[PDB]
Amino acid sequence: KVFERCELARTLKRLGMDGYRGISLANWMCLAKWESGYNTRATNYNAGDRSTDYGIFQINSRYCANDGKTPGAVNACHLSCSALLQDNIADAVACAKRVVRDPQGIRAWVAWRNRCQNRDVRQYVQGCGV
Repeated sequence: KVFERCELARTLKRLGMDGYRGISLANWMCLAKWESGYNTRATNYNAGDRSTDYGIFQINSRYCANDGKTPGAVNACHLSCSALLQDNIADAVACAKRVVRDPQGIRAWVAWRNRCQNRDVRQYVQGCGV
């Protein structure tokens, strides 16, 4: 599913993302925009550490597969990785909320640091009535 921008801004608002952990709605929109272009089915393989990023927020398999040995130290999600590719984003959001509490917060995603941080994020929500 590829979300239209306001449709996603309103869905994220309804799910409790606005201000979650002090993270603004415009920041969550900016992230999803750069990470997946608002596509739920987006997947990205990391050759570097033999891991896969799933869905709208490009959440790492560490959180849904949970590497079977030498597990880093993450706030794993209570779902299988496939749950991160479905049309209804609720599972995905619940999982992103887990992720965000990890020691890197939103700085965990590089795309956010490069494309969103200190940048005008307003644009992503303008005229969505959120």
